[PDB]
Amino acid sequence: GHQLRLGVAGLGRAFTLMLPTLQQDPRIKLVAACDPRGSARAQFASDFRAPVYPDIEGLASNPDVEAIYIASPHQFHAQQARIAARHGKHVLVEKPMALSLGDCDEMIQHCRDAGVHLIVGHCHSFDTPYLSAREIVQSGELGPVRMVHALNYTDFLYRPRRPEELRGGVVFSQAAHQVDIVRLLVGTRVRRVRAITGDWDPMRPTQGAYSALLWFEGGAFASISYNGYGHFDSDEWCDWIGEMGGDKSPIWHQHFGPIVVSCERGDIRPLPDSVCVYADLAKERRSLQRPVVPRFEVIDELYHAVVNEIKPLHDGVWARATLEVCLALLDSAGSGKDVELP
Amino acid sequence: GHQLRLGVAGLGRAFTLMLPTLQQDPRIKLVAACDPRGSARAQFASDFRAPVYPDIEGLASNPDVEAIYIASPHQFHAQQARIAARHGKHVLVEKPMALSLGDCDEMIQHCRDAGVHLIVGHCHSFDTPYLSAREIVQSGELGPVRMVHALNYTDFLYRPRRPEELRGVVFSQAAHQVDIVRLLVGTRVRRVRAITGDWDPMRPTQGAYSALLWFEGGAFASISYNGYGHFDSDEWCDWIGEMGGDKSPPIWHQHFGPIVVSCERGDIRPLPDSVCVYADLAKERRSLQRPVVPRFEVIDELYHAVVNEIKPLHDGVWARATLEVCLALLDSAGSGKDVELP
Repeated sequence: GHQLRLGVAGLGRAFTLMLPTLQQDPRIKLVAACDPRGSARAQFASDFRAPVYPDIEGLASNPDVEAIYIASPHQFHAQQARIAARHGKHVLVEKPMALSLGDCDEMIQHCRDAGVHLIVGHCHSFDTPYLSAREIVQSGELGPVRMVHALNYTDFLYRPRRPEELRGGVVFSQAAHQVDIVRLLVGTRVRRVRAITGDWDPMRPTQGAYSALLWFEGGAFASISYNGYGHFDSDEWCDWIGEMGGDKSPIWHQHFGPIVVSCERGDIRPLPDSVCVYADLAKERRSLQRPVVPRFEVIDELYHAVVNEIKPLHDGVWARATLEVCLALLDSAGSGKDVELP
Repeated sequence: GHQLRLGVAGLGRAFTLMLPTLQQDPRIKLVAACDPRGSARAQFASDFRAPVYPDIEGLASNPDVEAIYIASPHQFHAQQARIAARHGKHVLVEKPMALSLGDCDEMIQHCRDAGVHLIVGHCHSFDTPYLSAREIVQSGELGPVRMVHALNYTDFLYRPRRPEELRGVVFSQAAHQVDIVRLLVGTRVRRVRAITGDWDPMRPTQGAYSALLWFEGGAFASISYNGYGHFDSDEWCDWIGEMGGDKSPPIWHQHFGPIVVSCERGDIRPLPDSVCVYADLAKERRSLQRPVVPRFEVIDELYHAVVNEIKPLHDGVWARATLEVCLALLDSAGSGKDVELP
């Protein structure tokens, strides 16, 4: 009702990254969890004094639950969503939505049939610096976007796996964030993608880096780069604030690396603690407000979806489009060809 | 001999940018100039008490001249080189060498026939931070290069034209960038794919681009450039300018924007005042020595070419290869297709 009664499916990393949000936002009440391993069930039931269950069917059958946060691994998203929706519970799914586009269509459809909302999980595109810059672009103040430059040098490939674990892989975890932000900011449709991947650690044999070109409806283009072999660290170019808002010399907004938005009449630079605008007149650090609850913008989007029926932006149709770009990206780097999108 | 007796053809901007170098390097003696405009002839003859001439044929006919610095506009490079070489004078040509590849072949040939050196002019790839990082790559210390990321946000499109200027980001700006990536990666460019932007109707040229570059051996590079002068990337080079000046109230090395070199075992970041190395063990700011003479590395390359017969790196064969990439770049952005390079 006033307080949103929320179930959590899958008590892993995604969940522990989200947990400070769920604890601190007074709109949220955590009522019920499920997870296959009892060690974790015993752990949630302890801390929250709340019914835990082996599976989704247990969690969705509880009538106190209003919505479920699906934080399990992706091969399980489509199945878990279908179930939640069957039992009429709204769905916030961590990224990526799913593995395949068919999976996504099924998800969007099952959620329509139940008349419940489908919002895709935490995504860096929810972060308010980017939300703020989207507003500048919409306001027309600087004309349309013509070019976007995005890069991010992380150590994602060599982060110790956490106890809660449960099993996100540069293109499916990291590229989704990036693509998502560029889509948010430009605000038109991706028409063509061309990408190169790098894979140069034999010990750790995955695609740990890429560079890509992205073509947009209306003539803007974007260049996106990512490296996760953890040498150079691009936070240095974001006022030394971390992905989760901490200081790296009272925390700040979440962000996902240096991004420069080139519009007709100026450049926009989103920071965790401001938005820099470079224009024909002057150059400005436009102030932002310290977030009182981390990732509150995810909860706003859910809370206004459920309580006030306001269409959420990061919906299933949206999340799906990102997946498409990520698939196209991976396909382009795999063949040696451009990929055109419908 | 001991002191290199140098002629200058074309007393424009290229020349005035080079002038502090030529005055201050004790190896260099300025003996003679030519230029079509008397106002400039009168000006050089005054300051340097030296014979000036209407054209190249005047300058090259003077037997005191050992070598000529060709700083005229490019449509004049090939004809001027042929002339200097006919009269057996070595040739330092400002960038771009020429506008055509046929022009370049003629130039390389005319200089071979005369048995004189052909070095291409000031190019940012001569700058010692980049030279120093090339050495790290050669030393094998970090394995081969796997990825290069290069960007540069300038105001090149809206720089007042200077008095001297004998009055365009691909042949001036992209050459610098391509050149550095070629220096650092150290193999051959095999494929290029590029997008240009052109979004100011007042100033209708290609003022920005992003490109992918494929290399022999599997490294890839991403290069971005924007010259509509809003954001200023010097912010990401310790606030030092292109010509080594400080831009945040004794100068430093020349440079051409943020560059990150990704090798197998670590990242290399050339700065105007150091080279940062990020490796598996630690991360280091490796110190460099202040330049006592700006662009001394250009003079080293010339002086050791003429006096001691040491093969120069930025030779005619080399400069030419860059042009190829620049042509490929422009071609790719013009059609919508990859360009493969012999």
